[PDB]
Amino acid sequence: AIVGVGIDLVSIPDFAEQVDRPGTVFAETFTPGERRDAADKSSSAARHLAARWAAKEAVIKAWSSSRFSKRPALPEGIHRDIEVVTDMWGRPKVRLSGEIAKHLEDVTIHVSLTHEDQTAAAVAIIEEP
Amino acid sequence: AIVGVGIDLVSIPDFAEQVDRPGTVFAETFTPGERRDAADKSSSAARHLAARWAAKEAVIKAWSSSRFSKRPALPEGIHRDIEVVTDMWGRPKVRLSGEIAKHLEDVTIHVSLTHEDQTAAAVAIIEEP
Amino acid sequence: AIVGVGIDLVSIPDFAEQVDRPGTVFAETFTPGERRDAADKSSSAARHLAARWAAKEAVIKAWSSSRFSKRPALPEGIHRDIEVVTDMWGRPKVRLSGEIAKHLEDVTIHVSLTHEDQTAAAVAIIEEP
Repeated sequence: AIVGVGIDLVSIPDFAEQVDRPGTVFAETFTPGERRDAADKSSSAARHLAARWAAKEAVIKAWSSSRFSKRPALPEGIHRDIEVVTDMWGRPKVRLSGEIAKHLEDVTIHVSLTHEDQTAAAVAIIEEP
Repeated sequence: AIVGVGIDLVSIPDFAEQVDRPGTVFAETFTPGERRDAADKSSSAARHLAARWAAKEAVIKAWSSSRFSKRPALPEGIHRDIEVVTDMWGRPKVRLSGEIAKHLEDVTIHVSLTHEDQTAAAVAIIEEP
Repeated sequence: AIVGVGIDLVSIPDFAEQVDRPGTVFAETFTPGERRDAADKSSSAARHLAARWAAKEAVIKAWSSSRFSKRPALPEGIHRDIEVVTDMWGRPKVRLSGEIAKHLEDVTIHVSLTHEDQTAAAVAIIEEP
């Protein structure tokens, strides 16, 4: 059945203002070059990276809502252990590593992302047989 | 399987303008003090109450889309019988009462909420084994 | 289990600017009269048609994410074969035809739509026993 659900809305202008400020979470998510590019709120980079961020946040929220989260505070490494990339067609793919990959070996994570104008959004559904 | 699905988008400024106007639905949802606070569109209260409203609306829409809804018009008491609160971590919890609680005793309601800038959103999925 | 998931966000002003430009996809979706009406971004027609579009796009994205999509590029006819209408209560209904109807005879498509201010959104979940 369904294990967790998450939805996330991201302001593309707010994201652009934050994404290239030094810090481990964003450095663990995007490259310095990606972050420089996305700091321009009018850019394709800003729009597309904002949707990837929305997707990652939606997955983490779905995980935080699930039985797999034992404490209110997110576990160390979760932003390294959960990544959402897009193929050359814009379609999202979830990649897990570390402890998250270990614990979620037997669940599926569905994700969809979207954006328009100044807003990006994503939904994630974690599910098991 | 899935029983119903709902998504809701809420304008935080529009919400702030409506939330403190006298009426049973909002009075059944939030306290007078909460509604006064949220009438200021720039306030944290407005943003957070708007997301709770989006969540409640998303649950009601999921319910209205389901076999549990017998008529087009919502049943008396549904805004009293369905509430969405957040714990001190911002995580949503669904509380049912009245006839709704009775009829939905054997289904699960998943909900997620989010907000940024002038927009709040939520998704709800009702599901049964 | 879940077969595919899609979320779509639509700018109502951008939609209004595009919807009445001649082209097969929109002509296969809405009538000339509907499209003329919706070209006025301030109109009820624009808001409601934008949400129907968001819903159709969300279904197509859920389909594109599923095993039913064999190639990256959408198949011929998919915009004719997938339609989302609303009843007189604003509630969405999915209608399939052509090859899509044939291949999806044994799956369910859940859809929800919403709008406020300048934004419409929808989510779709395809599911099978």
